[PDB]
Amino acid sequence: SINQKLALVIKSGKYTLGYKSTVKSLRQGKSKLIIIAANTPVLRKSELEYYAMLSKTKVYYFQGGNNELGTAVGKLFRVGVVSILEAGDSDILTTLA
Amino acid sequence: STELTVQSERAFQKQPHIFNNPKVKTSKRTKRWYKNAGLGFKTPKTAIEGSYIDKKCPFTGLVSIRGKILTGTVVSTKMHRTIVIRRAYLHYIPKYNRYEKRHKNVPVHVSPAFRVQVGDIVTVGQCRPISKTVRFNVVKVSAAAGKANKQFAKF
Amino acid sequence: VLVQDLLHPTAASEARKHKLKTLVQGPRSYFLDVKCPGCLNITTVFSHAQTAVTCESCSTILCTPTGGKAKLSEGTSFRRK
Amino acid sequence: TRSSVLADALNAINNAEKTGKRQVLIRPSSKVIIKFLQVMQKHGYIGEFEYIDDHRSGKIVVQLNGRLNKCGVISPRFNVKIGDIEKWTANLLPARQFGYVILTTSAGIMDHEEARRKHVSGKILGFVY
Amino acid sequence: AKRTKKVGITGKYGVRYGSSLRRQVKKLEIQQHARYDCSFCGKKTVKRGAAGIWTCSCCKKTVAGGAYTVSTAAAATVRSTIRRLREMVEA
Amino acid sequence: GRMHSAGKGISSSAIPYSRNAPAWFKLSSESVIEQIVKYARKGLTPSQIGVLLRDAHGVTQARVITGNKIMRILKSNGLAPEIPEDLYYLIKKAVSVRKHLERNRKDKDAKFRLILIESRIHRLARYYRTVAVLPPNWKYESATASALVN
Amino acid sequence: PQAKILSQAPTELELQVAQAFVELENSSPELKAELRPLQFKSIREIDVAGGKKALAIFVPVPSLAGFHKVQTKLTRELEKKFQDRHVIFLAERRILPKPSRTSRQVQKRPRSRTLTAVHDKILEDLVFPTEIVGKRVRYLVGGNKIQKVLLDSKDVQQIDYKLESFQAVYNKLTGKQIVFEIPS
Amino acid sequence: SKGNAFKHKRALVEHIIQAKADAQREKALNEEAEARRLKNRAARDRRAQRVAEKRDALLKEDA
Repeated sequence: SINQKLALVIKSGKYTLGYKSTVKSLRQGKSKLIIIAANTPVLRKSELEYYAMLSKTKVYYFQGGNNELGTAVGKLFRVGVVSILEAGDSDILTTLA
Repeated sequence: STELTVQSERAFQKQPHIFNNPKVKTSKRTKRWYKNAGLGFKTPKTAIEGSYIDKKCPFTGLVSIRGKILTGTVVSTKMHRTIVIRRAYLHYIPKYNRYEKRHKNVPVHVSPAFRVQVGDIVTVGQCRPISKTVRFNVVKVSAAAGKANKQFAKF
Repeated sequence: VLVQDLLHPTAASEARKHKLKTLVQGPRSYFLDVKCPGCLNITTVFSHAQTAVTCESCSTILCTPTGGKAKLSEGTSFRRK
Repeated sequence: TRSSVLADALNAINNAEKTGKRQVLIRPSSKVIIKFLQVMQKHGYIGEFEYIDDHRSGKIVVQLNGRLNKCGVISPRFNVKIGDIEKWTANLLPARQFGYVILTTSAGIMDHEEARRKHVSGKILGFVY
Repeated sequence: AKRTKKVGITGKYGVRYGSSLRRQVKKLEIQQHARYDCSFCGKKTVKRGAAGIWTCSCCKKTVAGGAYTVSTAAAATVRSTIRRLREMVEA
Repeated sequence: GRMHSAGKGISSSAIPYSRNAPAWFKLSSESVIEQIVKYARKGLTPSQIGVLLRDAHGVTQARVITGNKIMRILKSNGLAPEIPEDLYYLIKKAVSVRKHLERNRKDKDAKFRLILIESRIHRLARYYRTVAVLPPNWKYESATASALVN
Repeated sequence: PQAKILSQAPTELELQVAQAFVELENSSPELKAELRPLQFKSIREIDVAGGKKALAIFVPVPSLAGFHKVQTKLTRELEKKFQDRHVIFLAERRILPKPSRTSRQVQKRPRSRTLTAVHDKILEDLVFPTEIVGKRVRYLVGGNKIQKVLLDSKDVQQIDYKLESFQAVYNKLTGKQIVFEIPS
Repeated sequence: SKGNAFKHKRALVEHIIQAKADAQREKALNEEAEARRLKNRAARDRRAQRVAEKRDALLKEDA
């Protein structure tokens, strides 16, 4: 039950999208939630686990590949990882999920 | 009319028997002869100032609307200065006492002052044969909304 | 009997027949003024909850919806408003 | 669906009248049937009928006094010219002296003898007798 | 435009070889040249390199699949049944 | 009834005759549009919000209390959804049915079912095309419609 | 101040009621922001069937809901100082003719200004506190027509001694017969 | 251009100049439309908060 609240982030909250933008948004420390697809290369997600651990920020594993994630974020292209800079009326940050 | 670069074709497209003179410069310097079609059909302002020729228009051309006046809807907007209207109507079959939706696609030469688009109810008038199949003229466009002004794509 | 006062049938008839086949399709459901000992705010709850109910002031569960009228929680004090 | 509320009205009355019921109920209670009922009401064919105005077009109840014998609708509503109104009645009326055919008209809704008298025609709504 | 009705890819074989032989090769030659989604990069870029070799054009991966598909049905059931045996032994 | 089924059910809501709010309502019209805004800002369906207006609140209906319907007031409030909820949830249903198809290709029962969703969409899309709720000359391409329904 | 609460300079004849509101000035909680802001338009007087008069004051309904809040309080105090009369509050509402096929087109006529809807709200104005549970109509055998009106038992106390006046004013205003009947 | 319907350059340029000509027109209509959305309505809607409590309501009837 995750896909319903991503539209809340895509419209209310502020996101950044893709790997390079995410790691920049982790380096700046602003990001608190990163959703990593399952199709993404395990090495790229492995060091995103590391960057997430360095920033002490929530990491969520999407239950599908980048195709599901790209549709879930609402964009007809594909997205490896999506970062949640700030979440509005969405509760994904405050919930354990 | 004035726009669309009417003076661009092979020949000199101006109203016959009009007097032009470069010696005397007058208030408007262009003479255009339009006549009201009559029977209550108003002369459009785009024709008062018109520079279109349309020698077969009732207003600026040399024809005359003498006969029937009909109505219909625009269905054929793929054609310059000529229109075909789908005039739906009914016919009474005697034996069964019931009615039957008929229609004919009559073509009419729109005077370029008027604007037509699909869905706009329009009026036409019989005159001398304009083309072989165009034997009417779009004397008045009674499309205050045309069933489409408030339904088009808006921004 | 073909001679019946459908205009003003007895109170037995209305509660017997279906709502939509009554003379006027009046709702038979209602809203309930309900309180909990752990809150200081009133809460109006529809008869058939249709979804979970929680007091704004204190986080709580009031009546879990079912197909019909919801089974209210154990320590729930209900009244018809 | 209910292609004609007038048709289902006159259908319902005949069904209950044949049963002999003293009261019949009609839905969804438009005015054309209400105007139709008035025409019977002035002609004694029908009794006191109570209109119930619920906020969804409501319904009616008609305390028919078991007086008429057959009221029906001509669907669809064929047009008619005054020269041919008598032609229609012969095929629908049990007798000339009694029984009426209802004509909707821009003048109003009336039975044929008055429509003939006031000399205006229209489309046929139904027949009563 | 619409160039052929039913020969499709096999119209290169001319009128020869019969219609049934062209029909069997038709339904596999389509699968042969059809481009497939990579299970690793997610782009519909997997092409058949050789008989049973499926090189994803990007991310330069290659998967040993069927000779005319990225993964045969008779092997998809292999993967499914391997899971349960691994699943039951461990848990 | 039952557009594409043999059912005959008539289970539905029958709202009261009375056109005014009950006596025990203690919210002004300006005090219920605030629950409208802060529930719509969360993106809940106009049907979905009214359920909680009914359940967690004393709001029976927008029309019985306010002067406009829920979907009417959202237009002035500036939270009009991209597409009407009927197409939105039907198409969202359509994508899910299709999403089941490309893997379980031998579901002819669900395959036939899809046409009932598609046909329901197209006739309904015709209505919104007539009244021009959606932009005219619109299509349900059935492939990239997911951009319209996330 | 007589005209400024009358909403119009005319007419000097019916100022006997306007002056009665402006003379309760020792009502500071009730005088301010709820009595001055009310500007009724016109007053009508009709002889009830009982030989007495009921005055039909017309309120322009810009804030009748606000006037409804103090309607219960104001009706009692108005009747006492203006005894042997019945007070009624009406929301005067524009009524436009139904356009004819020979008539020139005009702007659209909304459903509030329709003839049937004003009479719907006339019943609400006529009977403010008691919400009407339902309606009945009886089409008489002689061509007559009646509209029997149902009422709820709650807060009928402010109206049950004014039911006969309700019938008379509607007949005089509309030429239509109605009778009020309450179940239980 | 990758498909047909452009026989040559000047045939293309005619389509482009036509494409520019109308394209300029709908946004010109859009800008005129938006002008109406902020000229005939935006200020005249505020007329109810500046004069409605000014004329024939509070000045003449305040004595």
